[PDB]
Amino acid sequence: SMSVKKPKRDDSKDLALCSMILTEMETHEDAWPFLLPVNLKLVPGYKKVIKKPMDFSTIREKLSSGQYPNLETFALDVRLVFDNCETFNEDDSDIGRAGHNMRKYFEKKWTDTFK
Ligand SMILES: CNC(=O)c1scc2c1OCCO2
Repeated sequence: SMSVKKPKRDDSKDLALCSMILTEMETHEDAWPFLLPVNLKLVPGYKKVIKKPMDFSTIREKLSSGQYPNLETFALDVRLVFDNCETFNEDDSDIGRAGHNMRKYFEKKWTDTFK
């Protein structure tokens, strides 16, 4: 509360570390369904069903232009990519399995870097 704070955490490397995690995500061989925004003109139902589309290129653009105020907002956008994937794809599908793999890959890098 006012004048009552936990010891200050060094957050100066957070931007660089999220950038590194994102690069690792982008170069994973199962990243291909998440690299670019889903084409809303060529994929029927996607625009109506998925209220908040998200992809790795949009996260990269947001990160590089100072649009993430903190760690949690970056993590929420990464998780949104995989939550969207789960909403639109059967678990028993290549993209469905890609999403599960990429979420596990992210969460391990997230805990190891910041916990
Ligand atoms: C995360 N990606 C997806 O949910 C979907 S839905 C239809 C697609 C596609 O990604 C690749 C191309 O076509």
